[PDB]
Amino acid sequence: AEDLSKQTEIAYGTLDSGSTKEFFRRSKIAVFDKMWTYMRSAEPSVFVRTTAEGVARVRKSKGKYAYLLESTMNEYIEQRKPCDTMKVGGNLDSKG
Amino acid sequence: SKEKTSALSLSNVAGVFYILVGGLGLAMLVALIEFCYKSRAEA
Amino acid sequence: SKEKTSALSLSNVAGVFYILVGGLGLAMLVALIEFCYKSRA
Amino acid sequence: FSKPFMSLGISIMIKKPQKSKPGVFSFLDPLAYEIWMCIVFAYIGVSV
Amino acid sequence: FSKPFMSLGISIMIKKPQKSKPGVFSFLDPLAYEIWMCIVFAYIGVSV
Amino acid sequence: SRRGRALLAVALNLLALLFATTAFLTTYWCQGTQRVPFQLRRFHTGIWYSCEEELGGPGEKCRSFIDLAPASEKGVLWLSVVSEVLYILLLVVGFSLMCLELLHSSSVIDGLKLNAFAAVFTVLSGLLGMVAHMMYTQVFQVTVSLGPEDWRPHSWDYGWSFCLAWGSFTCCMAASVTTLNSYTK
Amino acid sequence: VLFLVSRFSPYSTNEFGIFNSLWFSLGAFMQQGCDISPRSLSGRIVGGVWWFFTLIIISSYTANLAAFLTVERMVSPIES
Amino acid sequence: QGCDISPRSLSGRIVGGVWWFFTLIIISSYTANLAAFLTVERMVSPIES
Repeated sequence: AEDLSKQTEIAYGTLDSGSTKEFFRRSKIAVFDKMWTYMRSAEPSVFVRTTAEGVARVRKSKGKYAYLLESTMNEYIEQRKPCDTMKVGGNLDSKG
Repeated sequence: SKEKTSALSLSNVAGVFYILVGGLGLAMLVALIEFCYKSRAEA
Repeated sequence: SKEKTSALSLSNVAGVFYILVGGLGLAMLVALIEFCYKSRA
Repeated sequence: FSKPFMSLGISIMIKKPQKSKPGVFSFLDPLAYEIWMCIVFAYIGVSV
Repeated sequence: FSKPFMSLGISIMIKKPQKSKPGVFSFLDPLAYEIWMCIVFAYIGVSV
Repeated sequence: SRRGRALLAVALNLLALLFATTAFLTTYWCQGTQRVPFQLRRFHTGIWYSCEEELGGPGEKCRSFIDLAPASEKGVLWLSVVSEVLYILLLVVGFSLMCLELLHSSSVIDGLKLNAFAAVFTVLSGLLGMVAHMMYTQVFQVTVSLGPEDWRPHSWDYGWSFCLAWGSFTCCMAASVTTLNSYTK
Repeated sequence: VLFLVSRFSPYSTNEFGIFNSLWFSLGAFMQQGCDISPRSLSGRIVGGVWWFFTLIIISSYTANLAAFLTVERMVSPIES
Repeated sequence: QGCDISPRSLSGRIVGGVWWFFTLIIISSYTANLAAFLTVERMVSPIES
């Protein structure tokens, strides 16, 4: 996630109404504060409607759009057709 | 963590340049030794 | 398990033809000025 | 709640890195840019 | 217990890979040194 | 003698006028086929318009070849179309100067310099011309792989008029040596 | 292009005819060379760039043929 | 090893032209296949039955 900070060539976004977008606003982490501004400052429409539209932007934008979501959804989309997503980085925060 | 190489670097072929720079330095020395041998005959 | 081998495509060595023809256009360009330099002398 | 039966987190989803277009100067991919400059530097010196 | 204030698990611990230091004579490495000497001594042989 | 060798350079460049323009007008460069779920249709795509034959009818449903290409390789493709127009133009500039190689044209005096300028007008054309096909083919290799929206051909084979595309470049080089060996002998 | 250059101010006697300009380039491409060599600068560039073409293509040929024969050496058909 | 003596006749240069392509393949086949031995070696048993 620090590699999405120092590099502005690849776009990255979350879901429009979820706890994940709620997370980066209330952050006091140095990197995660930079990521929340970039979701708002340099912006053609970054966020998507729901999760399936976020996955569909990853298949379409050909490596220019990253999509930040849960780690339990990031594995199941990886293990399902047409098999075009992977899971990079570690888990940033912890939930249950 | 982002340091990763996938190509041949200068260090892997470094001693060829060291032979090459060492090859030039011994070459210019013999050009001085041969030129003194020619001035020996011209005197 | 899905790996395979491949022939070299045109795009793999595509640069060298462009170095080739880009070397040919520079060889035509000096052919004029050396024809100019020789003619003035 | 009970204790968490599953851990999770926010994680990045990106495309599977396929082979891209090979580059327009991809013939000199083996020897890095520190050598092709230095060969030309050693091309001039041995000639001079 | 409360809820977990951090999550953790078993993880692998290995030594950090150091610099791959080749040496200044790493180009001679494919042929053994009992070949590189015998190339030179068979060079003088055929030259004679 | 000098009438016959000068006629041969004009006749070959007149074929290079024909072959390069037959390739440029036709859209049969890549004879591909595409199955839909088993029903395969045969098609052909040129440099401007990609037309596929519909099943058992008039056919020729023509997409423009520009917008189907990917975004990075699109401006790459424009450099092929710019150079291809720059190829046909500089061949006509070459061929019309071969018409001044005729002695029924202007004169003998300074006409030999018109022929030294003539093969140069065909060689500097064909060098830009070979790249203009090389710039096309590496774009088409991408569009078989990942470029357009979900139409990907079963075959990427080069059809006819692509062999006619090389032949004009071949005839440019066969004509430039015909006007230069008679330049010496 | 090597034949086209050698008929201009590159001279003396012009030896690089079209029957010779094919034979220098085929000698350059198979890395055998010939006794003839370009003497003018515009001939040395067209004789120089074509050398850098035949260096990459031959080395790309040997490496890719070492790529077929290593993957074919690693097929390992089903033992159990 | 580039010989100083070169063919000049056309039927001398078709012979020296095709043979030069014979050496480009065989030396590149020999260099490529020695790579295939030293990279992946397969030690085979003397008997199997």
